[PDB]
Formats: sequence, C-alpha cells, structure tokens
Amino acid sequence: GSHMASMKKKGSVVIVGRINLSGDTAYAQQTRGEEGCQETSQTGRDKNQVEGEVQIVSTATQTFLATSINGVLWTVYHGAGTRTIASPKGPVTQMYTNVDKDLVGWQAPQGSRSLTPCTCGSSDLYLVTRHADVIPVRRRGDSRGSLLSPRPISYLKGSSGGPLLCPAGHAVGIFRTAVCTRGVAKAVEFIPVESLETTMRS
Ligand SMILES: CC(C)(C)[C@@H]1NC(=O)O[C@@H]2CCC[C@H]2OC/C=C/C(F)(F)c2nc3ccccc3nc2O[C@@H]2C[C@@H](C(=O)N[C@]3(C(=O)NS(=O)(=O)C4(C)CC4)C[C@H]3C(F)F)N(C2)C1=O
Ligand SMILES: [Zn+2]
Repeated sequence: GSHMASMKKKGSVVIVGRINLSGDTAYAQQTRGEEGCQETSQTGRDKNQVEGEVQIVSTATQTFLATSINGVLWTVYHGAGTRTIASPKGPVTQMYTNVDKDLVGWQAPQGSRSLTPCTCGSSDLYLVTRHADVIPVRRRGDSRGSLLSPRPISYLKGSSGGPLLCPAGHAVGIFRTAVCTRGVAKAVEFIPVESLETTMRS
C-alpha cells in the first residue's frame, strides 16, 4: 500500500507447546490455546515458562516446530519468515536468517534445553514429529534421509523445524522438506547440523 500510517505489522512466532522427550514416553503438550496465541503474537510478550528441546510454534496462519541446538532455537524460513519470536520481555529479533538454507534462528528461550550437535558420524537417525511420533530415518546424503516406513505426507505436515537425532540423542539436522510420490513421503531433507554449526561459528 501507499498509506504508511495504516500498514499492518506481522505478528511474532509464538511457542504454543512442546514435544516432551523427558522420560520414557514421547508426547506432545499444548501450553497455549488459539486465543492466547493470537494475543501473544500481536504483543510479542510471552510470559509462559518454556521447557524442553522441541517447541511447537505458531504464527497467525501456520504451525510447525522449532528446536534448540547449542543455545539457538532453530526453525524453517518457510514457516517463520523474518518474524520475531515472542518472549517475556517482548519480541526477539532473529539472530540467524538464511533463506538459501530455509533456516532461521533466535536466541534459545530461558528455560529451554538444548540438544548437542552430533559428532558420531552415524547414519541411523530418528525424526521427531509434532505429534511426538519418533520416525526411523536412514541417512542417505549430507541433507537427505529415507523413511524406513513411508507415510502419507499428512503425517509429516507441521513438523518442519523438528529434529533428526542420532542414536545417542544428538542433533543431526532440522527437518525442512519431504520427498513424496503420489502423496506418500518416502524421504526427507534437512538442514544438517554442520550447516548450522557453520552458521553459528562454533
Ligand atoms: C511437496 C512438499 C512435501 C509440500 C514440499 N516438498 C518439496 O518441495 O520437495 C522438493 C523436491 C525435492 C526437494 C524439494 O525441493 C524444494 C525445497 C523446498 C524447501 F523446503 F527447501 C523450501 N524452501 C523455501 C524457502 C523460502 C520460502 C519458501 C520455501 N518453501 C520450501 O518448501 C516448501 C515447504 C516445504 C514443506 O512443506 N516442509 C514440511 C512441513 O511440515 N512444512 S510445515 O510445517 O507444514 C509449514 C508449511 C508450516 C511451515 C516438512 C514438510 C512436511 F509436510 F512433510 N515443502 C514445500 C515441501 O516439503
Ligand atoms: Zn551423535
């Protein structure tokens, strides 16, 4: 538009829940409902206590995941764009933005726990979805893995920004893309942790 005084502002990304990997069972928890999410997106002020490594996040129009690795909460550019994230003191600006990697990052929220970047060189991986499904994935390239059990894409939708982990629970990558045939996801692509570690200068 040409009328700046009425131009709107996009809201912040908001943490609305988490994937609980604390104990012996993985399960999703919601920490904020739709109304509070909308309000928090507009104000950027989120006083809710944050816990864990994998957050469920939402904008006004999308919901996906975000994962803390080495003190950074990482997600996909196609979900977050350039948006701030809501936090107790107001909106927090991205610390990393790389559209070429489909990647953004913010400082990890107080109370979150961070995954350690994997140095195992292991190719037996585990994708964690927004429904707390743990999906075996065989690493097939620097940024590619095949699902041991293919699944309709509906089962993976909304899980971009989630982790692929190694057998020891280290972060190997950030889920960003599915490779499908006739609506069935047979493979995934991810941002490898080394591409993050480069981004971080670790
Ligand atoms: C057909 C398909 C499966 C929808 C699509 N596959 C696909 O295109 O495969 C091609 C062929 C082989 C590799 C790949 O090359 C293109 C790479 C695309 C990309 F990913 F790098 C990407 N870079 C962007 C950068 C800037 C702006 C937009 C961008 N948009 C992109 O891709 C778009 C987004 C991505 C997506 O849906 N991700 C997931 C997800 O859950 N999102 S989400 O949470 O629901 C949500 C949309 C709320 C945020 C994990 C997959 C879940 F559904 F399984 N896409 C399309 C796909 O996966
Ligand atoms: Zn490892």
